[PDB]
Amino acid sequence: SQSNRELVVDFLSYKLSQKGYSWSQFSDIPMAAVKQALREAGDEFELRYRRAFSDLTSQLHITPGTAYQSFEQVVNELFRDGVNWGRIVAFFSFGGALCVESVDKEMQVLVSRIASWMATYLNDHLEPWIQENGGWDTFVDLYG
Amino acid sequence: APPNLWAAQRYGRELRRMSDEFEGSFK
Repeated sequence: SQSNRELVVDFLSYKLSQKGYSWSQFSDIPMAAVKQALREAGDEFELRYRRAFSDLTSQLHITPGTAYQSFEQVVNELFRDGVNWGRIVAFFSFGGALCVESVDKEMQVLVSRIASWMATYLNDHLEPWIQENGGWDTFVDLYG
Repeated sequence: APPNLWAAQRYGRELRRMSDEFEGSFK
């Protein structure tokens, strides 16, 4: 889905802008309610679990060379057991923190790459569960 | 997976724990 790639782009842009950066500095039933719920869910999650986002780039030894593997390792583990809306929010915040810090440490190249990995993962492994659960409208309802 | 990726593994496992608790926090 393009709406999914749009969800990723929306969320990352939000997280980036939130720290002074602009998404355009690195890239070439309604969804507005969904984008908003996710944004909020993300802020709350990052707030309640600040520790897991402190020095991610350090906590994982991330470099443009190991970035993908690290990303995939974290995510495969996160969903190893299955899927929840909670894990999905965690999935988004993680990717967001990852981008924001890549930019902070002169690795801006990772931003768009991360978005791609997220969209790909979202579409290939999360989408089925999402739909089976009623689509994103279900999250908007169940969250706040 | 090589040791260089085990940290990412533990991190993912911890992430799951925090999001399961978060999940349990919903309406």
